[PDB]
Amino acid sequence: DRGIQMLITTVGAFAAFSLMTIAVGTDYWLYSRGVCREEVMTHSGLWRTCCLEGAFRGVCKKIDHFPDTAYLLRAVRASSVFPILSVTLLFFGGLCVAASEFHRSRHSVILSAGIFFVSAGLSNIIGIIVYISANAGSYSYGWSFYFGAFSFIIAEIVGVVAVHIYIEKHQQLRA
Amino acid sequence: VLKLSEQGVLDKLKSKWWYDKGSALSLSNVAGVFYILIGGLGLAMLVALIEFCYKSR
Amino acid sequence: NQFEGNDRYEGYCVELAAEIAKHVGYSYRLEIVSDGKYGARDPDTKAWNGMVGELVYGRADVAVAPLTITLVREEVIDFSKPFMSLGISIMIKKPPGVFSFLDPLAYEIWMCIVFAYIGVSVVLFLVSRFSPYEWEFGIFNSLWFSLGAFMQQGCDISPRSLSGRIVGGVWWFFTLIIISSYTANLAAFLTVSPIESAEDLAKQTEIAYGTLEAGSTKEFFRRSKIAVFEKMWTYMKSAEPSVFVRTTEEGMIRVRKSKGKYA
Amino acid sequence: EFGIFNSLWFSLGAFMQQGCDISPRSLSGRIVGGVWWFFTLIIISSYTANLAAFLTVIESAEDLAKQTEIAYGTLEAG
Repeated sequence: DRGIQMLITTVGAFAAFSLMTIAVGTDYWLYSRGVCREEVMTHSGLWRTCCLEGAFRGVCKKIDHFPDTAYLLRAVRASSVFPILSVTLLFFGGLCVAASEFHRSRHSVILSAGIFFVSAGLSNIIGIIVYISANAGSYSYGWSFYFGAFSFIIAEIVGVVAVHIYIEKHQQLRA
Repeated sequence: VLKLSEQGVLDKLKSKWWYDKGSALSLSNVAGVFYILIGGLGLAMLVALIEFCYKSR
Repeated sequence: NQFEGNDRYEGYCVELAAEIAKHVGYSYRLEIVSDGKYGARDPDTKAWNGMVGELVYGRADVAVAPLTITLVREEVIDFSKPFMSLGISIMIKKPPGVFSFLDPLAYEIWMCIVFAYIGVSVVLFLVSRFSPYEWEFGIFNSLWFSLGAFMQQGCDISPRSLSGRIVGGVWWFFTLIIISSYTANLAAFLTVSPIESAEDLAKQTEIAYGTLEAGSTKEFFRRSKIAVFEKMWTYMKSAEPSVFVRTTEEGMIRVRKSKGKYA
Repeated sequence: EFGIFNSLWFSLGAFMQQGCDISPRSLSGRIVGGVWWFFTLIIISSYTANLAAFLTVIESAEDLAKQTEIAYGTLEAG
């Protein structure tokens, strides 16, 4: 399964990175009643909110994250550093998988991707917990929110595979 | 005042100047353990790399 | 439709009017009151409306409806001995799920639990497999241990390395808070009632309570001097929207369609 | 060594939160163990939560009027 493990890892890295970049980019994260300027049904994401019904349909405005130290929750969400931190490690992880077949002499290159993909997922769940807690303090999530949750699973499975590849690479080196 | 009251003027003035102005547990209160958890793995992952580098050298 | 006149109607008062007419020896035509109101003296116009108005102004000679005997009415019309007893009473709407066991923890908490279960098991696999000092904690075994330690059931393997034991330590603490909170929240859910309770202080609550307009009950509440009834009247007169109704059927449907929010 | 008797012993131990000297290894065996553990967690939590509600908290005249096992009388010449 050495060839298929190579083929599975590259697309999983590309898919997980592609799944978050649209998830952060799009604004279909939440469905709740609000005002995009009288309040109508709205769809809001990480940065902007736009009403999907009414006279102001399609009109988008920046989300006011700043309308008591434990302020940090608003600041972390206002900067949204964790969701973009998750994308950066996924971008970094892909490069380490990309350079895995070029510098075959070093076995630590493929481990760097494995730990990065696991680390990307850990920022994924933290970004999700911050987002859920910040918005709480009826509602529904669009496909953008589930893009992040599915990106977390794909990145973690690739992280397991990459480390699984490393242990076999060093096992055959010992033998 | 009696004429203004009987002609509805006082009521209209009042309406204009006063009325026309106008159990499931959540993630919010259990977010601490998740915060402590992810801090546990981040520290545990760092400890593995520190001990792995120390063991190698 | 097959019948017309006094013969078009039925009911207790119809037969009572028939029997009274038989005993008194007179012919009669059952005229339904036009206003559809029982009777009241409008405090502004001082005009009697409904059946009492029909009787006083001469348009009718008898009233055989469920007309309550009241002091104000006895001052303007004559009443016979009562033919039925009654009192003011409260009418309230008499009115689990297969997956209800997930209620104590919201739908958000479960998603993060399965994310944490996947997150920690992978981390436990990584910190215990990449170490050349060690190499039983593969991906499958790690999933079994973390899943096993979730529901307090133990496992055939325990972490030995420092990295593995820290991961197990926080999850062992993590599962303690979640399991204890779920049981504690379920106990609150299973722990948390009619009576002039909501009619003790009265409604007290969104359980708005109304009366029929131009009825003896409204007049009874208006002219009451009992503390509870005065409190109820002050609430009913000022409450918006109007708690009062125009007909008994209207109040009945209001309670049936307020789903236990209207008394 | 999960024989019929051992499975009965393991399931009784697993259901009652006491653990066991043997645990399933195969994927098929572990799926059964996982769902049983999840089931026993809900029932045990349900039992304690409902007992706490019971310990923290005829009952009518109609009840007394409907029945006839409890005799009811009046005053004579009243």
